[PDB]
Amino acid sequence: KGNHALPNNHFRKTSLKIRIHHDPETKARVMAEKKLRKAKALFPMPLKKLRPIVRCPTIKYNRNERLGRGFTAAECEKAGLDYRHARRLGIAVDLRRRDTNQEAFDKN
Amino acid sequence: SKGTASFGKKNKRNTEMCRRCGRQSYHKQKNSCSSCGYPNPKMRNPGSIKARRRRTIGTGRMRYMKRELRAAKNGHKGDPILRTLW
Amino acid sequence: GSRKTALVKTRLMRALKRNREIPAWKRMMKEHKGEYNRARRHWRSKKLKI
Amino acid sequence: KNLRKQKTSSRRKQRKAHFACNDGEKRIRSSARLSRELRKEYGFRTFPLRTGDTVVVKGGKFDGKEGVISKINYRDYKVYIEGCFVTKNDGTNALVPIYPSKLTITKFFLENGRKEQLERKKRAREHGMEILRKRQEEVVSN
Amino acid sequence: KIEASALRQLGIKQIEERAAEIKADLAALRQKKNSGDVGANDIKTAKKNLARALTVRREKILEELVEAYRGTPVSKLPKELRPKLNRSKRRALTKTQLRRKTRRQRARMSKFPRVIFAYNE
RNA sequence: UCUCUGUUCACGGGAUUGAUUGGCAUUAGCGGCGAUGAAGGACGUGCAGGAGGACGAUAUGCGUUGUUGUUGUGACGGUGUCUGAAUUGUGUGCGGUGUGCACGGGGACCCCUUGGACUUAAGCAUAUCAGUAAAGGGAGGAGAAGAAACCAAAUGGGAUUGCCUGAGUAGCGGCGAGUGAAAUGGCAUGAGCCUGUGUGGUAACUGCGUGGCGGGUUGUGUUUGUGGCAGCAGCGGCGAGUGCGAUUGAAUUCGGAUGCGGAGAGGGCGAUGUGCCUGUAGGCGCGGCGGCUUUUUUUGUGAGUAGUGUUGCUUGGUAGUGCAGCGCGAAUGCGGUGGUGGAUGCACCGAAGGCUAAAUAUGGCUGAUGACCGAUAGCGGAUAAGUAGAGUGAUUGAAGUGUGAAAAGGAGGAUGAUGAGAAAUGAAAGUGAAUGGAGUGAAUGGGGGAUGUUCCCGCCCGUCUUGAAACACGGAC
RNA sequence: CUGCGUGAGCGGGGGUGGAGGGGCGAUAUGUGCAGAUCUUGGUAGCAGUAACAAGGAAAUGAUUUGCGCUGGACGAGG
Ligand SMILES: [Zn+2]
Repeated sequence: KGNHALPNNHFRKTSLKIRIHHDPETKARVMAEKKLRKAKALFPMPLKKLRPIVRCPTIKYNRNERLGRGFTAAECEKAGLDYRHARRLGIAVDLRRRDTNQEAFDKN
Repeated sequence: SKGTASFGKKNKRNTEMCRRCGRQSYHKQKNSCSSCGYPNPKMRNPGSIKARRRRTIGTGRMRYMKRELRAAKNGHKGDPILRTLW
Repeated sequence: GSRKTALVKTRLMRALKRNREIPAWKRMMKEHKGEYNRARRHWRSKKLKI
Repeated sequence: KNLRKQKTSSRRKQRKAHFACNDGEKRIRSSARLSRELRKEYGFRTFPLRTGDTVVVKGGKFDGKEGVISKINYRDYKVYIEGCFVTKNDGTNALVPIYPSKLTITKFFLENGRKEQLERKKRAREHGMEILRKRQEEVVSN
Repeated sequence: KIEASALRQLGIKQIEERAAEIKADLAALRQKKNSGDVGANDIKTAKKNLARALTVRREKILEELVEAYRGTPVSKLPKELRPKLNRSKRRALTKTQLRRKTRRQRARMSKFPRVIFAYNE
C-alpha cells in the first residue's frame, strides 16, 4: 500500500546472529598496552620493518603510490647487501615481486 | 472392568535398583537401565533439556577434582619428603 | 514379606533410623527454640519405593 | 578467603564481608582504641580485645562505667563487662552486651603470650616510621 | 594427648606397638559408654591420638625408601614414587625436544647470525 | 426480634510504604578431569543428633607453617569403605616375556559425517525455511586456515585470518516468492621454513644398557642453559588525625571550639558521619611460575594421480562453482590457468608430500562495573530447591523473608512485670457488638429542595450488527 | 473531616504510624484497566442445608445376659 520503494530486508532466517562490542574505549587501550609490551621485549629493535613504495594497479588508481610488502633480491643486491642479511637488519624481503620499471627501481 | 477393578492386579514389579545410577529403572527381563543405559560403557543421551542439569559435573561431591584444582594454583609441588627424589 | 534381598534390607534399615524428631537437649537451647524436624514420614500416606 | 581488603566499593559486597567473614577476621573487626596515657608507651592506636582487659564505656546508658571484660563473642560482636547488668523478672541479674567500638582500653592483660604480641607490633611501627622519614626527607629534596 | 613430636623419636616398630596400646584403651572406653559412665571428652581424644600415630608411621616408612633410591632418575622410580602432576602434563614433550633442529638446517644459518641494532628517529 | 441504611469500637485477610548476605546484564582475565582408577552412585562417621552442610575405618576430621586463647581460624600437604570406563578385560607398539599406550567424563565455541519437517509462495509439486535443528565420530585454550599450477589487464599488485567500503550490486530464480558473491581502495596484525637422489681413504647414525645388545645399506644422519635478558600473578605486614553544651529510649541532628589530608572510596556502630572501629592513599618484605636467548658446506624429483565419458549431490557461478561413485586413464625443452562452447597468439604461474605465532569465536569460573528487578518482580530456586510431592518408565516439579537497640518476656483466662513502644505497617471484599433513623415498597441514580421519603425525569453494562432492555453472547464479589 | 480546579487531579486539619520524603527544567520508559468461559490469592449468598454417624441392655462393668459371621496358615505387595 502506497507509493514507496520496494523493500528488500533479509530477516527470513531464524539461524541469523547479531554481534556488538559494547565498550570499544576500553578495548582500544587494552590493545595499546599489548603493543607497548612487545616493544620493550624486543627492546633495541623497533618492532616494525622497513617496507617499499609501490604503485596501485588499475587505470582508476594509476596515479597513486603506497607502501608495499617487501623489497626484491635485486634491489637489495644493488644497495650493497644480501637478502639473507637484509632480513637480520629489519628489512622486509618479497621474492614474488618482479622488476619491470627503472625509475621505481631507483626510488627503492 | 478396565478401570477400578483392573488396578487390583498390579502386584508384579519389573525393575530393581540400578548399580550404576541408583534409580528404580533397571529392567530385569530386558537387562538394561532406562535412565543411564547400563551396561553400555557410555552413559545414555539425556531425554530432555532439564535432564542435563539434574545429573552432571557439580551436582555431586567432587572428591578428587577439588583437590587437583588447589594443587594447580601452586605448580603441583607434592609431598615435601619425596621432593628430594624429583 | 519375610523374604527379602540383602540390599533391600539395608536400605529399609537406613530409612528407619532417619524418621525421628530433633533431640530434646537441642530444642531446649536458647537459639534453637521453635524448631521441629519436619522431614517425617508415616507408613500409610507416603511410600518408600523399595 | 579473607575479604577486608576488597577493591570493590559495592554496598552488597561490603555488608557481605562484615556479616559472614571467618572467625580470624571477626577478631580484627572487633578492635578497640587505646587511651592517651597508654598510647605514649606503645606508639600505635587501636589494638584488638580479649578477656581480662580493663575498658571504659562511652555513650548510652552505661556511659562512663569501667570494668573488666568477662566474656567475648566474636561471631556476634558482643562484649560482656562486669558491672553492667539488669534484673530479670525473677530477682536474678544478667549481663548486657556492648558493641566493641564503643570501648577504650586501659590496662590490658599480659599473661598468655600477649606481652610479645604488643612488642612485635611496636617494632614494626617504628621500622615503618623510618622508611617514611628517609623517603620524606629525601623527597624533601625532591 | 600425646604429641606428634613425641612419636617422632621412636622407630617404625616402636610406633606400631604404641598404636596397639591405644586400641586397648579404646576398647575399655567403648564398654563404659554402654554403662552411661564415660566422660564428655574421653573417646574423642583417644581416637585422635591414633590418627597421629598412623601419619607419623607413614612418614618413617617413606624415609627408608628415599635412601634406597638416591640416584635413579624419575622415569626409573617405582610408579608410586613418581610425581602426580596431571595426565596432560605427563603426556607432553619436554622443552629440549621442542626447540631441536636438524643438522642440515642449522648449517644453512651459520653465515647469517643475529645482529643487535637500534633505530633512532 | 427480622430487613435495609448512618455512627463508634472489635474481628477477618495480607494490599500498600520502607528495607534486602538474592537475581539479571555488560566488560577484563582464565578455561586448570581420567588405568598414578575420574565424573556420578550406595552405605557409613559426633559421649549426648533427625534434616542440611561437612567428612571416609587416620570418618562431625589428621600433619606442617602463620595468626590466636578462642564455639578458634587462614594458606598448603596427607588419608579416602563398597562401587562406577571398572578391566585378573579387549585391541595394539617395542621387545622376545618384559614393559608401554587406547577406552570413560564433558562438548558453549571448533573440525569431519549424516540430515528433517513446521513455515513462505495468500492453493501447491521445482523453489523457500536450510545444508539450518535433531543424531553420530574427533580435538584445544582456542580450533581450522596458510607462504600462489593466485589475482589481473596498470607505469601493475603479492601467504593466511578479522572489520568498513564495493552492495542488496554482478548475477541465480514456476526471471515468481525470493536469493546473492568477489577483486580493487581504507584499516588491524604481520614470519617464514622442513623433506623423498648427503661419505666410499671404510654409517660419519641412533632406541635400550654399562669398552656391549637391538635396528639399519630395500639407506640411518637428534650437542648444549643451576647464565642471561624482558614480563605475569600471589602472599604478609606498617598505615595520619577530638573534646565540651542542648534535644532523645539512643544521636551521625542542632550550637561553640580544635586537628589530619598522596588518605573527604565504600561498609559497621542504639538514627541523617572528614578525626568512634574497619579499611582507604602511599611506601616496604617475601615466594612462585613463564616467554626470548647457543646455528659445521650440501644437490635434483611428488601417478591408478591430473584429466575425461556417464550418473547423483552442491554453488551467485550462469554450457562444472565445487565434490563423489563406476568406467577409461597422461606428459618431460614439458604441464596448468585467463566469469560463454571451440581454435589460435600474447600474459601469468608449477598441482597431485609435511609443519607454522599474531590480529578472530565462545556455556562456565574468578575480578570490576550498572539511568537493571525489589518477594504474583528478579533465575524454577533471597529459607534443610532440582528439595517436598507426581509417574511402570522416559520424564515432571511447587509454596513459603521481618519481635526488639538489647531477651530485658510472654504464649487457658484473670491479676501483672519489662520496654521509647506489647511490638514492622495493616487497605478492600465480608462479619460481630452497642447505639441513632427508616420499612412491608426490589434496590440504586439525576434535577429541584431538605436533619430519610412525598413533585418531575430515569430499563444493564461491555460487544458483533441494517437494528439490543432483549427469549443474542461474557460478567457472584 | 475539609478547601481549590469545567475535568484528569492537587492541598490543609485530628487520630494511627516510627523512617525518610519532595518542587522546577531537560532526558530514559516494562508509563495509567471494569470486562479477555483473563492469571494468582482471599472472601460471600446458597446453608447449619444435602450427605454421613448415633451398634441390644444391666447406677457400677476383669461380672451377668442379647445378637452377627468370615475362622487359621505359605507367597506377591507393605
Ligand atoms: Zn542406571
